[PDB]
Amino acid sequence: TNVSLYPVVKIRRLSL
Amino acid sequence: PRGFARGLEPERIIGATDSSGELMFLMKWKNSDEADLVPAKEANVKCPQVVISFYEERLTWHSYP
Amino acid sequence: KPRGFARGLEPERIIGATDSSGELMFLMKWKNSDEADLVPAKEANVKCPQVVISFYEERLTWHSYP
Repeated sequence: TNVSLYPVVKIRRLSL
Repeated sequence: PRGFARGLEPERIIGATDSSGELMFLMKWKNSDEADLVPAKEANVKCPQVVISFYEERLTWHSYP
Repeated sequence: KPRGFARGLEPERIIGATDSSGELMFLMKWKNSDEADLVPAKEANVKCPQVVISFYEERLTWHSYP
């Protein structure tokens, strides 16, 4: 399977 | 006094939220255990490497397909 | 031969990133040039912190848990 990768930044949404 | 107005040195960012409508960081300050929200705009300027360290640690890659 | 910051050009924007080399590298576009080169994040982080921050800020994806 030919694949292409892309950068993501994963953040937990906090409260307040 | 809250956030940067408390006059403490940022130690590390321990989280974030966009619910206020603007990005904010939950900041841990040196020698304190009460963290509080600061705007991202202020953090980017006042402690860019601390912001960068936070993002860098959360960077990953997704794939297509 | 000169590539990256060695070209002596000003950073315009970061357009990609990869850590395949074993260290984080950013694909950097330069002002007044159509060329882009991989540069070490270690170098970009200090030489253009705001350019690095804008790359990340644009790529946030959120999740949540109690």
